[PDB]
Order: sequence, then C-alpha cells, then structure tokens
Amino acid sequence: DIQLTQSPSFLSASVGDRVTITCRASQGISNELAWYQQKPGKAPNLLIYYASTLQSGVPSRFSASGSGTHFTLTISSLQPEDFATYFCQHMSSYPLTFGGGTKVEIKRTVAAPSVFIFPPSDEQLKSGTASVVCLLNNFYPREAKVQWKVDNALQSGNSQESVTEQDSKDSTYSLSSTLTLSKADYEKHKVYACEVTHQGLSSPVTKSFNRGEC
Amino acid sequence: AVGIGAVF
Amino acid sequence: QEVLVQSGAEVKKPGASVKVSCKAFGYTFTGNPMHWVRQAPGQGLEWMGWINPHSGDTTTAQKFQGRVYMTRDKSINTAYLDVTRLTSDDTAIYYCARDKYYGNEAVGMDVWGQGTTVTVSSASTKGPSVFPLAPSSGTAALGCLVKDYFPEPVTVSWNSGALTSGVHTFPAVLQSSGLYSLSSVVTVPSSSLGTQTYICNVNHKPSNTKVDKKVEPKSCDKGLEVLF
Repeated sequence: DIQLTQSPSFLSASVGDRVTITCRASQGISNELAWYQQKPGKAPNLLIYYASTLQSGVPSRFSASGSGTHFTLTISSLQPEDFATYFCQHMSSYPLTFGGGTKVEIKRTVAAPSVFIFPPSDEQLKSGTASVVCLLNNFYPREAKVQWKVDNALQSGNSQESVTEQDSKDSTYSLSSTLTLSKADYEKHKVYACEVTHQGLSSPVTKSFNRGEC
Repeated sequence: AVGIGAVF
Repeated sequence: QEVLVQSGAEVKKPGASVKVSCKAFGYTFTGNPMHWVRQAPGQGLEWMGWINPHSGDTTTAQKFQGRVYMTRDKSINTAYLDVTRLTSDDTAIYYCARDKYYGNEAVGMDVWGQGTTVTVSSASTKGPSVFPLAPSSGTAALGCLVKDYFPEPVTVSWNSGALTSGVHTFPAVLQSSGLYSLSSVVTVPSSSLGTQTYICNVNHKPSNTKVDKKVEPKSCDKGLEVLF
C-alpha cells in the first residue's frame, strides 16, 4: 500500500497568515493526488485535483503544487472559514489512501485554565458509583496535564478526559477529567485531588476535597 | 490512475 | 443541484450486517463511479471500495473483500453498501462520494453524501442517569453529569434553551462498560446563585428519556492548612 505522510499534524495560525501543508507519498504517484477540507460533522470537500488544479467553486486563495512524491497545499491568506482539517489523497493504485490530516486552529494568547473539582452527588452515591469531575475552563493552548491524586497517591487507568473545540468568541478550550470508582472503592480513601499543569500556570494548581466533608 | 471501466 | 442523500443512523450488534444506501439527485447516476469512505470517531478517512453504476462492477479494498458488498439499483439512482460480520472496529461514519472520473480514471471525489453513523456494540439501549455538579466555593461553575447511556446521542440545554453563554457540553466518552457518559457545565455569576435556578434539560431520543435536573448549590466551605 501507499502511505501519505502529512506535515504538520496540527497548526495554530492567525487570520491573514500563509498556511503551508505538505504531503509525502511513500512511492511515486505522478500528479494523481487530491486535497480536501473537512469540518466537524461534515463530509470532506474537494479543493484540488491533478495535484494542482483548483476545483470549481473553491476560493483562489487555495493553491497546490507537486508531482511525484512531495506535494504542497498553500492557503495564501487564511480566513475564518478556513480553520478546518485538510487531507491529501492519492489514486495511483489500490487501495486509495488519505493522509492523516492537518488540523488548522486559531492562534491566540496563552490563557491559564480555571480549575474546579466536583465531588460525587448524593444521588449517584446511593446508586453505587462515584464520579469525581475536574473541570479546566477557558484555556489556551490545548496541551494540559491533569493528574488525579487519591490520599496523595497518583492514579492511573481510572479516569477519562474530554475536550471541547475552540470557543467561537475567545478561541479557548475547556476540558473535563472524570475519575470513576465504585462506591466501595471510593470509600477506601479520604482526600480526592486534581492537579493541573498548563503553560499559563506558573506552578501546578491542585483542587481537592475530603470524602464526606462536604 | 485507477479505473473501473466505461460508464454511461 | 447535484446531491447524494444517505440513509439514517444504524446501531448493530457484533456479527450482524448493515446496509447503507446512497441516493443520487441532480445528475445522471450511471455517469460517475461511486466511492465508499469511512471515518471512525476522531480518526481520518479510510477508503473501502468503489462501484461503476453503469456496469455494476466493483473494486473492493482487500481489507474488506469477502464481507463488504457494493451494489446499485439504477431505477432509483441508488448505491448500496452492505457491511457484514460487523465488529466494534466498524463503528464509523460511512460516506458515499462520486468521482469526477475524467478519462475513465479516478480524479477526485467531488460530491459527498451527508454520512451515515454506524455504531457496533454488544450494549443495549439505556437512558442516562443525570447527576448534578453542584456549584460551591466572582463567578461559579456548575453542571450536570449525564452518565451511562447507549447509544449516542444526547442533547443538553440549560433553562430550556434560555441560558446559552458560558455553557460547555463535552463530547461523550465511551466507557469500558460499553455505555457513554458526558458532562455539561456553565459559568454563572456567584452572586446570582441564591436567586437564580439552573436546570439542565437532558433528552435521549433512542430511549425516549427526558430528564430535567435542578442543580442546587451545596456547601463545600472548608479550606486547608497551608504554608507559603
């Protein structure tokens, strides 16, 4: 099979910037390459075919070049409607394959998260489980480390994270980390703490509570 | 490029 | 207008089969080959095969040969994808897409269907339990934990759609139990906590489950002995 390797996988850029995305094929594919744009919840849209021909209806700020193994998509002046994920695709032999994608997101200044911890509700406890929720609100960039500490012991494999897309007004992210335990496991320990590391924090922030102390 | 024969 | 319209979302058990349809409007269906491409949640695009709608001939990716069948019905301008022997790894959005097909070779996928979500799981339909994330110790955060439902999706609003700003409804996460869970949070003025009531309206259409959960503030007003 032919592998298409895209670079970069993630890009943060500002409106008006020139955006340059590359696709490298593991084998020569002549000009049998297309580029697509995709937004969340939507099908991809064709931008370029024959490696450099602009598809009808596509804004002329998109262009592309290459023939052989190394291909480049350029957005000359990035606009709000262009924040999306971009994919290359070859059709030189079977199977047809796509590159891994390049997600273009909005650059903004660093913003430290506001951290909140929520103990399990009385309703959930009587049902037999305990979920502890740690919320990181309105931060940038997306990279963050959230560590659960139970009686000062670091946890592993008992939590899941979920992250929003950039807010439409301030371009920040929000993130939830949820520690899920059975009631019996929850009642084995006292102190429940969430520790957050982020570029906007000069030192990690810890939020904690004592079981039943609320 | 790959093909799948003639169409209408 | 040249459009492709696909059939609706499907939920299947492992070992079952699913047949997705793709109906073409606004152009001669038999004039362009039809690709099938899928995308697993959070992942990229995977080509499955294509079909010539004139001859009915198929080229199916080697990964799927023997269990995936592409067919077409000219009389109703419809292409079909039959995916058999499903496993959880077949959970994805499935797209049909037409090729420009200049010179009777692949050129590019210029018209796409809207996608069909397929979930493959041994889990059974179950409505969520909605638990409060109570606000406590100039703004306060609160929310609702929407736990243990199947299948996707759920909708969450605050105050029957009245409260929209400051809301963050997180993407659902699949638990090892096979059930989904998510939270929805909101930041509000802390001064308005004792005078404004916040309700999360959780609707889960697959189970016909509607839950309104009142999130009351609870007292967590203890600090720690610290040394700075």
